[PDB]
Amino acid sequence: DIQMTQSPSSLSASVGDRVTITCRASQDVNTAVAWYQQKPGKAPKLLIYSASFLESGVPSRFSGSRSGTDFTLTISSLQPEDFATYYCQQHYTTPPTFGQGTKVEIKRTVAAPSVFIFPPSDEQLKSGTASVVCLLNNFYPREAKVQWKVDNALQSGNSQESVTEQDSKDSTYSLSSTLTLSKADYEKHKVYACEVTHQGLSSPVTKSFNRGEC
Amino acid sequence: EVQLVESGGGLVQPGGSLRLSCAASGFNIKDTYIHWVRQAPGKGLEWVARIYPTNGYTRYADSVKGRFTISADTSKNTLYLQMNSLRAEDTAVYYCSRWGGDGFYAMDVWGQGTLVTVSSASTKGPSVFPLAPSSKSTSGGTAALGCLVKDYFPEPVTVSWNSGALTSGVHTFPAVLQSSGLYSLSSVVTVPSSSLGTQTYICNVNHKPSNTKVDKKVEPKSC
Repeated sequence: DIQMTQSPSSLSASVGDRVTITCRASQDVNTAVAWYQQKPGKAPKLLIYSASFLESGVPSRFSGSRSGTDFTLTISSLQPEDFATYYCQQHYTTPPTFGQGTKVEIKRTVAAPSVFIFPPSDEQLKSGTASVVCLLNNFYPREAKVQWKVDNALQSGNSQESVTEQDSKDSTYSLSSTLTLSKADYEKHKVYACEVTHQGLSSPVTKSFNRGEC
Repeated sequence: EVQLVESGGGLVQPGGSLRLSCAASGFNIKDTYIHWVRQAPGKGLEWVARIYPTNGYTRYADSVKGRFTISADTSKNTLYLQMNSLRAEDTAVYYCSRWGGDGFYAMDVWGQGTLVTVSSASTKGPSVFPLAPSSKSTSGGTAALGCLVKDYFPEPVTVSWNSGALTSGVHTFPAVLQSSGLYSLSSVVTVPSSSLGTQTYICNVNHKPSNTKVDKKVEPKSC
């Protein structure tokens, strides 16, 4: 097959910026390259066919190009709604192949997470499990460090994190770490704390509580 | 308008067969090459098969020839993908797409997709648990509350708050596959602490696969 390699793999760019994504074909694929946009939980949509022609109804700010075996999508002025994963494709040979994608996110000013910790529900606890949950709400940049400490002893691999896609109103993200244990282990410790560390966070915040249906 | 709709996906056991369908509106499938493109969860777009309905020629990706069959019925203007010897790697969302033809040999019309999840595991509906405020200390400014939607199979689940009225600062996270092969998610919302107790908060969890539809009212506690 023909390998389409795309770079970068992801990029933050502020609004108004010129962005540039490149795909490099594995062989001369001539001009059989189309570029697709894919907005989260939605089908691909054509932006450009045969290297450089725009699809009807796509904004003038996207353009594509060919130089030898390198193909470029450029968005001259990134709008905040171009948040997406752009994919290139060669249709020169069967199979059609696709680049592995470039997730374009919007850069914005560092916001701190508000931190909420939530003890387990009694109904959960009956089923012999306790899922402690730590919420880090509306922050940026995406990276944050959530460490769990049960009675000061810092926990390993019982924690799982999940992150919201970037909000489109304010470009921030949210995140939940879930510590899940047995109600037998949940009930032999007392303080359940969630230590959060972020860039807009001066000092590591600590959200905690003391165990029980007290 | 030109559209394309597919249907027929679902939970299927390994080694079974599935027939997905793709119906074209606004254009005769005769004139075009129709493709089936999948995307596994989280991964890239992979091409599966092409057919030209007129002379009926087909072409397959190697991971799929033999076991899959793409066909079309031009009088029913519909197209089909017979999938056999299904593997867990066939869990993906399947879209059909039209290669343009007339000036633009790229894929311009794409369907919405249909999820095929290939697993031995049984449909299980969610346990919905509250994530109550006031964990040790009560009241302040903005307070957060929510629902933990635990242990369900397959995907999706949908979570609405107060039967679609509370839409604000509502964060329904991504589902996580647990060690168990069961998913979990949480939907959280941030509200005034003044409203806590003047107001009720219910989350409406629907799991169309197991026909579960739970409502759980989240109200405050003290320790």
